[PDB]
Amino acid sequence: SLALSLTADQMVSALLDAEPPILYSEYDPTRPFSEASMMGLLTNLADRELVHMINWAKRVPGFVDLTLHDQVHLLECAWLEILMIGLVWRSMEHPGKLLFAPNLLLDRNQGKCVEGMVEIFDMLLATSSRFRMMNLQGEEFVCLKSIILLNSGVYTFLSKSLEEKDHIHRVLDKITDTLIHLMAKAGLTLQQQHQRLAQLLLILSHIRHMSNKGMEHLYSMKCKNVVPLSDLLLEMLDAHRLH
Amino acid sequence: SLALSLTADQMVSALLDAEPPILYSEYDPTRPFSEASMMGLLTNLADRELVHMINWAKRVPGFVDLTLHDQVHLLECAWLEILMIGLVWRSMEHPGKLLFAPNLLLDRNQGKCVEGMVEIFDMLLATSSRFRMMNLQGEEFVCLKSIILLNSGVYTLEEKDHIHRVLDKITDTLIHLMAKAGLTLQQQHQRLAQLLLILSHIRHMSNKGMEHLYSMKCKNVVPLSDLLLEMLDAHR
Amino acid sequence: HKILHRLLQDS
Amino acid sequence: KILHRLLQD
Ligand SMILES: C[C@]12CC[C@@H]3c4ccc(O)cc4CC[C@H]3[C@@H]1[C@@H](O)[C@@H](O)[C@@H]2O
Ligand SMILES: C[C@]12CC[C@@H]3c4ccc(O)cc4CC[C@H]3[C@@H]1[C@@H](O)[C@@H](O)[C@@H]2O
Ligand SMILES: [Cl-]
Repeated sequence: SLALSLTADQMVSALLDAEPPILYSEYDPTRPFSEASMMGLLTNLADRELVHMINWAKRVPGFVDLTLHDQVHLLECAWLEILMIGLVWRSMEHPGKLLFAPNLLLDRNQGKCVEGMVEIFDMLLATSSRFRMMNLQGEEFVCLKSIILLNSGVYTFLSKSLEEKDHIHRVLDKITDTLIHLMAKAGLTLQQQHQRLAQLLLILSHIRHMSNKGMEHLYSMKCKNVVPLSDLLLEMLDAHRLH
Repeated sequence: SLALSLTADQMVSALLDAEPPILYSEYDPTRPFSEASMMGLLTNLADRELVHMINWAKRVPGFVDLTLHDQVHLLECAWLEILMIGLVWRSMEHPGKLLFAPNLLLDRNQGKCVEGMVEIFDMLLATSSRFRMMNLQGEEFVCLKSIILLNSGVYTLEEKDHIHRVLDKITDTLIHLMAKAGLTLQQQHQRLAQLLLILSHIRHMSNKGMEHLYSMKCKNVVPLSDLLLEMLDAHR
Repeated sequence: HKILHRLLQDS
Repeated sequence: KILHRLLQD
C-alpha cells in the first residue's frame, strides 16, 4: 500500500496537489432571485463540483486501493460534507457571507429566499467563523477534507456486522500523524498539538450534522418540484434515505 | 471556574462518580413484541433515563457554570447522542445485540419490528463493535460522553470560551489516560483521533434517530411523554 | 416553563 | 449507477 509508506510531508503534497478548482456559478445578475432560481444555481454548481470531487477522491492516498463498491459508498456518504467543508473554507475571509463561487457570494438575508435554507446557512456561517478564529491552515483543511472522505462511510461497512476496514483506518492514522506533524512544525507545544487536533476533529461532528440537515432540505426541494436535479444528484441524494 | 482547576485524575473520578444508574425496562419476558409495543418500551425507557441524564449533566464539571439557557440548549441538542453512546457502551459485551436494559437485549432482527428502525440498529451495533475492537475503557467512555454534551450545541462569547476551555481539559484527560495506559505519543494521538471520529458517527445516528422518532410521533404509533415531545420539538 | 428548565433548576 | 461509471473514467 503506497499511502502507508508516505511521509507526512509527502502526504501533504499529494493532498495539496489533488485540490479541485474553484468553479463559477451561472449567476445572472439581470434577474432577481427566486426560491427556484437560487436552488437552481446552487444545485447546478454542486453538480459540476461533484465531477471534480470524484477526480480528487481518486487522488487521495489509499482511496484507489478500495473496490468500486467501497469508493461508491464513501463518496455517497461524504459528498455533501465535502462540498460544505470546501464552502466554509472559501468563505473564511468573507465574514458574514458564503462564497459558493467567486460570482456568487451570499449573505443570510439572501439565503432566506429559499424555504428552510437560512437555518443551514447560519450553521455554515458559524463554522466559517470558527475556522477563522482557529486560524485553520490550508494544509490542515486538506487533511480534514480527506478524513471526511475516508471516515464518514466507514462504520456503515456492514457485511450486517461491521467489516474490519483496517486499510482505511491505517490511512486515517497516517493523516492523524500528518496533522500532528504540521502542528509541531508550526511551533505548537505538545499539549497544544493534542488540543488543536481535538478541536479540529470535533468540528467534523458539526459538519456531519450540517450535511444531514442539508440533505433533508435538498430532499424537500426535490419532493416539492422546486428544482430539477441532475441524475447524479438524484442518485447521490437517493443513497441517503429520507422521508 | 473550578473545572479548570481539576487534575486529570480528579476529572476522571468526578465523571465516574457522576454516572447515571442503569435503568430497567417494564418489559414482561413472557409477552411477545409489536411495533406500537416496542416503541412504547423504548420510549418509556428513554423518558426515565432523561431525568437521570439531567442530574448527570449537572455533575459534569463546568456545566453548572453556564446560564440555565445554555444548559437547556446543550441538553436539547445532545440528549439522543448521549442515550445512544450509553446504549453502545452497555452493549460492548454483547456482540450483535443492543442492551437497552438488562431485561431488554435486542437482536438486530427484533429491530425489524419497528418500521425504519433496523437501519439505525445496524449503525448502533457497528459502533458497539468498533468500541469493542478498540477496547474502549470506562474512563475513556465517560470523557467521550461529556465531550458530546459540551460539543453538540457549542456552534448552535465568554460562554463559548469557557466551554472550549473545559473541552480542552477533557482532551487533556483522555490523553492522560492513554499515556497512563502505556501508549506511545504517536499511539496517543492516533487513538484520540479514532475516538473523536466516532462522535461524528454518533452525531449521524442521532440525526437519523431524531427523524425516526418524529415519524413515529406523527403516525401516532406511540404516545410520548411531555418531556420527550419537548426534547423532540427542539429539533424542529 | 419547558419541563427541562424546571428539571435543571430542581437537581 | 452514474457514480460507479464516473469512478472508472
Ligand atoms: C444542498 C444545498 C444546495 C447545494 C449547496 C452547495 C452547493 C455548492 C457548494 O460548493 C456547497 C454547497 C453546500 C450547501 C448545499 C445546500 C444545502 O445547504 C441544502 O440546504 C441545499 O439544498
Ligand atoms: C429514539 C428511538 C427510541 C429510543 C431509543 C433509545 C432508548 C433508550 C436508550 O438508552 C437509548 C436509545 C437509543 C436509540 C433510541 C431510538 C432511536 O434509534 C430511534 O430510532 C427511536 O425512535
Ligand atoms: Cl426507573
